[PDB]
Amino acid sequence: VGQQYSSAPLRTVKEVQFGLFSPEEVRAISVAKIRFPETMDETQTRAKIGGLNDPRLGSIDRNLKCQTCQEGMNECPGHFGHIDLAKPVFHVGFIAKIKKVCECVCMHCGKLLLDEHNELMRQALAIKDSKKRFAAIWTLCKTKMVCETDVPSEDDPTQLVSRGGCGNTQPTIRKDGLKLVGSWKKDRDEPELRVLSTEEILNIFKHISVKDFTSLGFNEVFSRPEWMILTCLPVPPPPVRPSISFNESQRGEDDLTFKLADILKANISLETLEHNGAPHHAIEEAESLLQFHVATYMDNDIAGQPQALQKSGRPVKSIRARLKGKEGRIRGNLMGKRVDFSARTVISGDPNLELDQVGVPKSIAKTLTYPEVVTPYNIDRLTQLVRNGPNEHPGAKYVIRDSGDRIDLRYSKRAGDIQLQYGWKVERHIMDNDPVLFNRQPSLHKMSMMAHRVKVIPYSTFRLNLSVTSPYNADFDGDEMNLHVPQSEETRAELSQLCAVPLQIVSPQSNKPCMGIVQDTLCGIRKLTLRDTFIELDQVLNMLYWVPDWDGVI
Amino acid sequence: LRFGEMERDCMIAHGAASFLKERLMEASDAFRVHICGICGLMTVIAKLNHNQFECKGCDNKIDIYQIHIPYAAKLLFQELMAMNITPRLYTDRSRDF
Amino acid sequence: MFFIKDLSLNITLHPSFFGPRMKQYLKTKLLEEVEGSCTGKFGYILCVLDYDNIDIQRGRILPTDGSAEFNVKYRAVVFKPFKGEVVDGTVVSCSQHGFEVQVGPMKVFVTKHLMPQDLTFNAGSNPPSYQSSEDVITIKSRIRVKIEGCISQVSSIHAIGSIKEDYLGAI
Amino acid sequence: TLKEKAIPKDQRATTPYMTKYERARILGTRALQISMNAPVFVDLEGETDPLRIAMKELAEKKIPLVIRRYLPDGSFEDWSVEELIVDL
Amino acid sequence: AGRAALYKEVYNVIASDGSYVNYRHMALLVDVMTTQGGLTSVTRHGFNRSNTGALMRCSFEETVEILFEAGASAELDDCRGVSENVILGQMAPIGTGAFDVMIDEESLVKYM
Amino acid sequence: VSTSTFQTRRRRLKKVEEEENAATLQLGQEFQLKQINHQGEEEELIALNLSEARLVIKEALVERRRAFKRSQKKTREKELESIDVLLEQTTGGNNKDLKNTMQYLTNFSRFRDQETVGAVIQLLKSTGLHPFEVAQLGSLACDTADEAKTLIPSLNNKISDDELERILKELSNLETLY
Amino acid sequence: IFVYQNNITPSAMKLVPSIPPATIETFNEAALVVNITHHELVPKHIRLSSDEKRELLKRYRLKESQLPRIQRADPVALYLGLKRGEVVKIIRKSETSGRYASYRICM
Amino acid sequence: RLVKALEDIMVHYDNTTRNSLGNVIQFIYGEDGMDAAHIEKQSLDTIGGSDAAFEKRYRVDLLNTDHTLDPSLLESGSEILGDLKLQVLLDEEYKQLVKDRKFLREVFVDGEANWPLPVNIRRIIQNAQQTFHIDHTKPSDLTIKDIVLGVKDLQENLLVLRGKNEIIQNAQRDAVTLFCCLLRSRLATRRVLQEYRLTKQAFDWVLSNIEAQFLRSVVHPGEMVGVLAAQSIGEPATQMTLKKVTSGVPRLKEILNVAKNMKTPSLTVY
RNA sequence: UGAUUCUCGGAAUC
Ligand SMILES: [Mg+2]
Ligand SMILES: [Zn+2]
Ligand SMILES: [Zn+2]
Ligand SMILES: [Zn+2]
Repeated sequence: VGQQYSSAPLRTVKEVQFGLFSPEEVRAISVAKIRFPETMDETQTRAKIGGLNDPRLGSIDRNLKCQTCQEGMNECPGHFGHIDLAKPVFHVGFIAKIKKVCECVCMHCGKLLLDEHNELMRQALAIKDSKKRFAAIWTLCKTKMVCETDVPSEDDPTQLVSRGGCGNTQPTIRKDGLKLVGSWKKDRDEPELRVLSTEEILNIFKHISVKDFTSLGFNEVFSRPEWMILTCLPVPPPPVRPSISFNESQRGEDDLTFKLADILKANISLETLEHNGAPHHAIEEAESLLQFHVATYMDNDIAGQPQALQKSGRPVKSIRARLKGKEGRIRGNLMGKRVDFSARTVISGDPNLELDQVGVPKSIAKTLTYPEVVTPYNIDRLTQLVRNGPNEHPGAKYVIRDSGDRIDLRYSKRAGDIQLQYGWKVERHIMDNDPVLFNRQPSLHKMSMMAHRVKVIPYSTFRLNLSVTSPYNADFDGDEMNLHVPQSEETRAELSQLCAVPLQIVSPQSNKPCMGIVQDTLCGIRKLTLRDTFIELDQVLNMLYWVPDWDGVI
Repeated sequence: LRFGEMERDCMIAHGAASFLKERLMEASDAFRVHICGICGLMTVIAKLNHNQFECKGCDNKIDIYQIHIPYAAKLLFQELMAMNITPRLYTDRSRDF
Repeated sequence: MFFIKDLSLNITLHPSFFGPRMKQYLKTKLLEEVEGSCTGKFGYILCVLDYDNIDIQRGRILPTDGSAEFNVKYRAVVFKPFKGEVVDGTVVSCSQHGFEVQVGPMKVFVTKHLMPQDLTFNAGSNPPSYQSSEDVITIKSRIRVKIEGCISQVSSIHAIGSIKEDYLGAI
Repeated sequence: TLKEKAIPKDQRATTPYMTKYERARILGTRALQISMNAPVFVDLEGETDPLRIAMKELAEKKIPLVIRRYLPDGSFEDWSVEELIVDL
Repeated sequence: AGRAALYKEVYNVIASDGSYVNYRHMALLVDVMTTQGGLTSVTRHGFNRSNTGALMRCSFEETVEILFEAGASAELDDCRGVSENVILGQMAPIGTGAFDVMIDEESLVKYM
Repeated sequence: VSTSTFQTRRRRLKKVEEEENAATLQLGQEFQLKQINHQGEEEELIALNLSEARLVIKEALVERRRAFKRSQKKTREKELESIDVLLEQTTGGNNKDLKNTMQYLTNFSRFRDQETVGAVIQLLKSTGLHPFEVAQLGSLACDTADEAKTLIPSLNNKISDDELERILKELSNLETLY
Repeated sequence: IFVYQNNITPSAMKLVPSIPPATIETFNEAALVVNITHHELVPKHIRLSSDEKRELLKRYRLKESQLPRIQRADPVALYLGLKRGEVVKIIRKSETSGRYASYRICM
Repeated sequence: RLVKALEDIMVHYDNTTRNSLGNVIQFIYGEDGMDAAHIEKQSLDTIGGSDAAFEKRYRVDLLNTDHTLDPSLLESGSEILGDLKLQVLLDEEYKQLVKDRKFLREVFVDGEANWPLPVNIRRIIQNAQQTFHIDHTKPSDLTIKDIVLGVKDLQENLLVLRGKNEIIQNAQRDAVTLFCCLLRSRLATRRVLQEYRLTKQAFDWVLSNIEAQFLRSVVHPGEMVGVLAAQSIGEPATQMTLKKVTSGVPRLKEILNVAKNMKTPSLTVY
């Protein structure tokens, strides 16, 4: 899967170390600068300016190039770029914490506001639990607003011991849009309000003690508070924000590929004001802009309304939106995907299929396939299916040799030729008795998905046995059902050995069978029973011939 | 056709491990990326031809693994990175337990 | 200098060879993928000692194809030069920029300016050589060099060494 | 750690029987190998289906496999098809 | 005695229907809710805040928000969770994969 | 695929302390004085000096030709030819390195007996000296305590000049002829 | 053990944990009128020695934290007077098997 | 929700129910270790009935003319009457069947004697019947020692947990306890010989099966119980198409949320 | 709910 051999050893993931990016690593990683805000056009001349997407980064147009990394599109994951911001911005999401953190430490010096010296504090420092430590720490020191230089130790409340210094009063803080402000109280009166410049906050976080990081739910290696503020900006590669070219002389740039363009724009304009006629505070009207676009690009569904609508009224899917539950990467593309080797049509009952059988129309049997591996046990049966072509029923449509290459049976000028080679794989049609998984959504049972024996049949319906009805909880009032075809010898095994219908007969949810006899067969079995009911020879002979296991003894 | 959440749930109940894994992978995404044996990232600049592997920044060429994951997952990670979050991929356990 | 380090390699065996003489094909392939190797972290893998008692342990079966993977623990003889090490070998090639001596599987080269001045380069010689007051160095001539630096690469390790100190030269 | 994570053949606690998951998986796995052109350890009395052969190999307990039963804490127990009783 | 009520109550909700569930299930749930300490709710408020991995709690209601403070707190994930491996594309420690299988080269010579 | 060593060091992201290599007895972290044996026990690094190595090799290279035939049923310029065969019978043949390792290792060898090389080892191994030095002293012909303490600069203070000289004498003695 | 009638002044109670080793507990009258332990619904619990506990762990291959917990302020926890770290063994009836053995550590 | 809440839960190889951290949720899945699929509502005869009817059914007195087994039942009948060494095992049994009666009246205060239990004994005997064509006429050939000793012997193999120690081996008795009672309830001497005339062979067979049938009814380590238990409750919830309290569906919602202000707070005091 | 078909919103089905 992925195609092409790689001398790289392969292993399975066993741990996920979460963290935040270090502005430096962002550069280390980056393979492209990204200084231009445009797409390409070397002055209309189609290509890609060493500016945005592909200044070395991933590619488009079906061209190997990817910093010789070649491979061309398929095989080449994207290659992150970066973009040196002009001034430090918050991280739309971390803002709540960047804040709560400030209320836990003081400015000017940058150290805790409660040492082992304060007792109610010690207790919180024993709570081994990054989440509940930082959740007790905050509740304690959010109240004390003065960087105490001397406190009464484990002795007399008369003897004052010392530690750090500079009691500079601590301003309480509150949130407003994408900025943090606080008031400093002076006695004698009246407050003093000022905005906390990012550059300032960031600074106070760098100084924070290495053991302070820790005590406050962080990690010296992976996530240092000083990283919740963005210096350098990782620029996702094409495959994350693919374009969509409508042939050639047409655009199609993704949504994301735009906010970068905007973030990039509102950045270059900022710098051009810090090295030119700097009307000082006509910049924070264009700096508050960068804080915005780089807030949006990640999250667009905030409290302080301004939706940042693309030119058209369309909201603009933020990165967060892509992941957000249901229909989104996590719940939509990873916890549940669309799969191949599946089929769905209309179900109809048929009192002529063993419980575990399931009728598959020839149409579908000739569409769905199963990779069999050319073994001397079937080299014959297989060369037959292969010659049979992909049109007659018992046949096949694809033969794949060791040299990882697929021969298309319905075109290949050698379709009728071909001798097979042990080890080759021949994709054949689903044949009578190929364990399959059948089911009917909404699935809330172990039972809603069972393994059946394939029974190819004419007419376009999934012909299931009656008694296996109630388990899927279906009827034929125009109902549909899904069928999935196993793909590895060991897979079928799992279906046939645990999933098979005959196994699901006694249900563990009520420690009693879950399939019985219904409708006709039920109704008729009562009539046929009665003392009153009698049957004569000529017919009691046809009935005996109908029980397949009849010992031949009238 | 879709093998959405609820479909998963049933297979998990059945205990049909291999199969579930097979629907999600071989019959869908299934992709092969490269990782740094050091920083659990996808930086890895494998030219898979002249065997060259590198990964400057972490600066490697000797410790590099290859893994199989759903392309939608490779994507999940890449998206998280662009939001400045680091999802590490480690091929061995160290926390124990 | 030479070493005997304890190593272990992971081989993935295809179901095909799951026969009776497996232990055999396992070993055999170990030897095809080790003896002759070259890492910057182990240098030159030269030979696996104690063939008879190589440990295979139980291999586990990967889960999509039958392939079973064994973590073969072994022991063998290696040699990776070092900077500030002193070894002697036989010169092979030699030009206007110096000669290249051959200590074992490796090849150490010496700059025309990393030797002594009273030692020049003789072009009109056959075979090419370097003359001195009393010394004459060419092809077969046995030297004794001091390895100044190492540069690992591909499946070989080269290094430059000097003969400007004392007790370094011919023998 | 562990040879320390490997409980001895003695002192073994787990069920002397094979779990349906194990059985299901051994058969599966073996089939997948028999299908891969692996060696067959029984007399194919004319059989030609792998998952079939596996059911036979598993019926004379001539399957060269070993199940490693991990415990909630890492330490594990090792059992072979040969040992495990196949009631089911 | 609380668990006793919680269970008794949940049972009386399935019973007022005239249906039937075998103790064990109602018990397991009544227990998952109880063990931790008191009455852990089955909502984004309770259970989805425990020590379970990030990627797991992640696939249910809080998604991004959870992932965020999961890299901020430099969390580590065992990959012991079902969800974990589903996202990764690896067989999960479930029934079929609750163990490992190995060719005992030893017995593989006694069979011939 | 590659090959690992018996020692699981926990490389937590910051891979930036790659010390240098010098006969300051500072060899890559891979060859510390204390390394780990497969048995799981600690064991002193294994330092082979030319010739003593030619024997280790030749020994296993031979006892291999033996176990390569158990399952087959079902003088200087002279050893140059005798070892060229033991290769083309128990080697890959394409291991052009080992061919060169045995020539070099068979030419510059300082001994011929597993007895002689045994005494050399017994002798040198009562110094308290590091296995790398111990090695070097066995493969490099030294006459002076100055030629020694200069071609193996890690010695300098570890052993008096006379001592090392006595031992230097004893070597040129056991030093088998040609 | 102290039994207050209507309440103890918040000035008073902040003097309990200040004389170690020995410890003290506050109970209300109206909260001891009836014994909760005698309730149809409450199963009998039992303390465990630092022996029977260090054993329970080793016998199930458990790390202290994987054990079902019981509130320090739990009605019953106070009745027996548990302590952060101690282990109770709860034995109750069961419609599946006569009796069931469950353990609760204390947080 | 119920599903995402119990995903990770499964019976581990030790027979404990844990999750992804490995936190013990139940020490023995279902307080008995039995797979739901192998259970049928059996009846504990030991509970129901009057104290009088009980004696007439399980009491055997070898020291009495009218309370001994009639020699028409056992082969070694007459030659057994009065024996004192037998009346010790015969009484040792009875003291147990009565300790049982008291125990069951403490777990099931209702008196409901019908509960789900592994291994259907009612049938297992019936099949024993007509499998050995046993005639309700002629006498058995089981010694009293044959019966009571083999019964106490069976309980030794009904292993749920294996453990090589006290803590574990103690849980064993626990998880089995309830079953056993039912087992002694149907394999008491009087019953075995008078109710269902078994032979020596018939018996040794019924025993062998109960044992085998039991070990099959144990839960398999690997069973993803959580998800199972999850669905099993959330499904009979979609089949809910609807003395004046808070009904069902809205109630269930109420419960799982652990809501403080429930519509009906009520409270029954006896 | 979940899924499907429709044609980024609307429609449909059980
Ligand atoms: Mg319908
Ligand atoms: Zn590329
Ligand atoms: Zn300060
Ligand atoms: Zn890296």
